[PDB]
Amino acid sequence: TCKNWLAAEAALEKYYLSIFYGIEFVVGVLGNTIVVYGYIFSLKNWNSSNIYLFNLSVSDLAFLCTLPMLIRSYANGNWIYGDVLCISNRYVLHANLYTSILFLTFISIDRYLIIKYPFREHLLQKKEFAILISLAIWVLVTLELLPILPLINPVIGTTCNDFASSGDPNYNLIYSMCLTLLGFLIPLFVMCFFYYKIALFLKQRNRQVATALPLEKPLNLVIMAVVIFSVLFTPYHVMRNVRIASRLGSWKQYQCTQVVINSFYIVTRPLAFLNSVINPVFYFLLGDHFRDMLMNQLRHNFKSL
Amino acid sequence: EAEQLKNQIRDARKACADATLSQITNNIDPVGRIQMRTRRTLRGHLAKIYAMHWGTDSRLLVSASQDGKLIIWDSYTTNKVHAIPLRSSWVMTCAYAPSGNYVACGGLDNICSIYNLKTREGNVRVSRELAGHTGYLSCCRFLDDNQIVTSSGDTTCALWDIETGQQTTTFTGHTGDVMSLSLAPDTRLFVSGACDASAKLWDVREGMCRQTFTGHESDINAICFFPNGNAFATGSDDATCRLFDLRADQELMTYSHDNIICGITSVSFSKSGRLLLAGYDDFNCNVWDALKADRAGVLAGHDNRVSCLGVTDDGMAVATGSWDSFLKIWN
Amino acid sequence: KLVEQLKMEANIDRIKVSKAAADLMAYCEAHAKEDPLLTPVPASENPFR
Amino acid sequence: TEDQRNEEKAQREANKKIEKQLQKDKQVYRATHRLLLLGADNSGKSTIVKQMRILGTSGIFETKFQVDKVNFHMFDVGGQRDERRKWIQCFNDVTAIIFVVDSSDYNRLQEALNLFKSIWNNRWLRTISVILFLNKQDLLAEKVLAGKSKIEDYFPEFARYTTPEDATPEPGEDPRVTRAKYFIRDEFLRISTASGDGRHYCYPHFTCAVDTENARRIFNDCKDIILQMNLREYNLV
Repeated sequence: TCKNWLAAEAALEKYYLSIFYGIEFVVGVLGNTIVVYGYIFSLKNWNSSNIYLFNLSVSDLAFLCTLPMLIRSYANGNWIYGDVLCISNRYVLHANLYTSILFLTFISIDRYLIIKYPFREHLLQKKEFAILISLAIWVLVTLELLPILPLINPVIGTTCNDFASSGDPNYNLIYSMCLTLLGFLIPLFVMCFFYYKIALFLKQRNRQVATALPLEKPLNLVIMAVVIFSVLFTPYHVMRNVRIASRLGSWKQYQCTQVVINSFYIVTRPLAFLNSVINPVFYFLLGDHFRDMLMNQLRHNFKSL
Repeated sequence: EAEQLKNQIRDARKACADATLSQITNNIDPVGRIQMRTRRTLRGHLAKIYAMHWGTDSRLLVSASQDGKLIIWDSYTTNKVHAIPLRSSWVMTCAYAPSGNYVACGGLDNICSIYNLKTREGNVRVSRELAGHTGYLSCCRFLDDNQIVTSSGDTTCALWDIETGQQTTTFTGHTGDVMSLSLAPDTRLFVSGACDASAKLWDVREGMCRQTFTGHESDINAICFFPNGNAFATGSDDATCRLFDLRADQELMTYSHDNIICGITSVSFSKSGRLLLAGYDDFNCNVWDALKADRAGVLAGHDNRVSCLGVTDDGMAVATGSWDSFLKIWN
Repeated sequence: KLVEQLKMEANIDRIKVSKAAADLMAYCEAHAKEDPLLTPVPASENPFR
Repeated sequence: TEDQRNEEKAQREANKKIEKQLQKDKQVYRATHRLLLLGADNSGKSTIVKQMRILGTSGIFETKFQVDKVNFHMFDVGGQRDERRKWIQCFNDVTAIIFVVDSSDYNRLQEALNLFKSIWNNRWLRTISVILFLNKQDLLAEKVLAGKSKIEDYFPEFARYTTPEDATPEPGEDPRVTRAKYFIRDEFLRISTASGDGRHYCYPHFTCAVDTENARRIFNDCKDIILQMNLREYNLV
């Protein structure tokens, strides 16, 4: 069965990643393009929340744009775009992933502020503060991912493999855990706490104001917003560290168990990459107003052309 | 008593009617599709625009918006020459004096504020504050620097006198609110359209109605005057435009389409009078062949309903202000 | 009342509808070239271009 | 090379100054919340208007009252004629319509429920919430408590009506009054609930002749009315 698991992992990496990355790349580019089109050529009344949403869409688009090299390399089984391009593409992929996570966190923090300060008077809802925080997010993630470069830096053709299987297992983990803490856990904890506050605020508002306004839909969306984020990232992050730990020399060994670990991590990556495709739908197109704006601006383009 | 007079008037109109304008307009070729383009976009109003007017020089234009702002644009350069802040934010009309020195504006205040532009102080101030209407003031039109006709929502119009500052004559007879009016080219008479589905012609000098036209089925939101002054056109909430003639005493033409079920908001004529440009609640304006009633183009491009429309006195351009507050100029 | 106004309204020198329509035709075709919107003027002397 | 250029530069300078002034005024316009105060003359609309005046000359009587660092601009339109279908279009962008209705005079009430019905289903107000003030409750309470309040005749359904469970009456009011005052409130709410696809809501409030909380009630409702607007804009809906 050990060879069976080896064949399973090989076929998985060969086909499943390529196909899934193709789907996520075709849905996501389209959706994020609709979002950026509606944000640039429409909706002139920009504000903090619009800044965060546009930044999330741009980060997701840059995340998708970095897939094609991975798709073709996993399909053919041999990366052939040199060493520099691999490092750049993988680093920017990981950086855009974590910037997307942080922008989801800050979208939650601005959905809580607007619910608690509807008049936009807390001074954190100012557009200038939103721009400053967005730049801080970008630069902070760029700094966070710098220690990845020694890990992905291949040694000689191109020996450029994934983030989990490259570099010193003991350094590829000390960091993969730190990047999970500062990258996914902390943003997840703050996002959960602030969406918990929103749920309580909506419940209190429903109980206080009883003028036939259950507001069940908003409560579900904030519950679903964190549920999909946690369920699509937790399997990847939690499994990733296990894969890197599976390369630790402290216990190591157990070749068959390592194959199982690699395959179970290999399946979890495209799951985390799904957020970059769902976010355009969940945050922009699933709701009204923006969709109406896109339709109206989509009718204007047809008349013009 | 009145039914006999109404029957006599109807019979006289029928006797004077032999062939419809549509019937005899078959011998003239159509204007054809008109690809009018936006030459300027005069954005700068904070809220929805509710009225605008062109200067006699055809370069300046004053536009009023519900944010309490009355902006005078230089249409050629797009620069704003003045931004008068109104005392009442709910302005429903504006007017540019034929000499270009004064600018009037009405609204829900029931008061017509006359501002002086060419002022020695260099800053525009309320030259006069004409009061006396018991309802919202829905249209203003200057006859000269010393006269102004204001039609209000109390079912009356009034010819004022800025120098002395009170009513000079009052035009009564309308049953509903008098939405809009238009002065004849000679400024010797003017037609006012009201919400009782009737447009009445008044002699400014005599101060009495001369003849009424009741071809509409709903309120008359807009009304203009054919360039020669012998006919006028009206737009109503029933999405129909109606061209009446003063001498024929009756409607000459009806412009409408099966695909429009939304009322008019503003009508105007081109320099020759061959085209009738009408603004609609459907977020777009339509150009009609005044003689054939054919949609010779559509000036779409407003994100909200068109609330005011006006052709330059020289006929070069067509300004159109809509509730989206951008006031596009077409040509 | 309305009777007095209608009495003087009726005393109007009405004319045939056909004559009025023909007069509108005459005016429209007597100023056809003097209409920058009916016949688009060239951009050379157009003030907006 | 100077005749037309100095004038152009002056025009551009004036344009930029006016644009700066308009940008400065835009913040104030967006911050201020516009209100519309409708209600019959027999209602206490004027008294409420003055009560916030403490904290327009002809036609429309504006009212600047400010609470919690946000300023509200109410517009009592009592100076217009009886009919309103035309100038109501002006207030298509008003944040909330304040509707003061005299809960005391029943004979003049079935018309206030019908001025409300037209307002609620109006073409240009099908996106504006209505803050409903059931004014003059003290008069109603003393009128029902004193008898001769045959509200059943005007509304036969009142006989087959019982106080809703979710009511929150004060401890020391006649239970009959509680059923009488909540009966009127429900009639307006039925009109509001019978139409509107959740795009505008009604906020029924009970007020006496003198109450400093009316400004607070409007602030709370305007806070909740724009909260719904913010949720829709943020795609939470």
